Amino acid sequence: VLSEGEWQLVLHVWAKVEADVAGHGQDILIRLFKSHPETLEKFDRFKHLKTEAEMKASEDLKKHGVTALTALGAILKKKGHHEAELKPLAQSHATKHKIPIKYLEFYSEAIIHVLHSRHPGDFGADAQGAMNKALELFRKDIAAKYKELGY
Ligand code: HEM
Ligand SMILES: O=N[O-]
Ligand SMILES: O=N[O-]
Repeated sequence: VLSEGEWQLVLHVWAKVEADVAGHGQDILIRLFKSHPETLEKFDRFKHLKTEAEMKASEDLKKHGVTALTALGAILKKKGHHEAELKPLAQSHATKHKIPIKYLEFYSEAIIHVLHSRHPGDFGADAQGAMNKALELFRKDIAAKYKELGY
């Protein structure tokens, strides 16, 4: 149920991310990993990383950050009409990576943190409202896919 004004806010925020997708993606994964160390353990690709310095130094962590946020940007730009884009992420995250929905909530929290940290006094309360709505929609739709699959 996001309004057009709300989707406009979400995509105006996302334009901030797009100016440095690798920077934002890295910061988000690092915030996630250090706030909820159980999440790192889901990444066989990254679980050798122990310290924040090692995470910050990982070029491959940046690369994956780009992959993840590129998908999210594509989803957001569909303005809720994201059945096709969301299906493959639902399947992979439920059944292959085995990511609890709770972890997607932590991922959403990390995005909001990173946006405030990178854009202090430039991430408006209206835009925080709208981004929350957009992420909540994404989680709701993914979660239904997980339920279907017994997850
Ligand atoms: C905004 C939410 C998320 C988006 C948009 C996203 C997107 C993606 C994309 C596009 C891929 C590569 C294609 C795929 O395997 O489906 C991927 C891989 C993966 N994601 Fe996510 N993801 C999200 C959340 C999470 C969370 C919260 C976790 C774990 C706590 C996670 C764990 C993984 C893992 C393990 C892989 C495979 C990485 C590899 O070994 O190469 N994802 N994700
Ligand atoms: O960065 N999550 O795939
Ligand atoms: O990372 N959540 O504050």
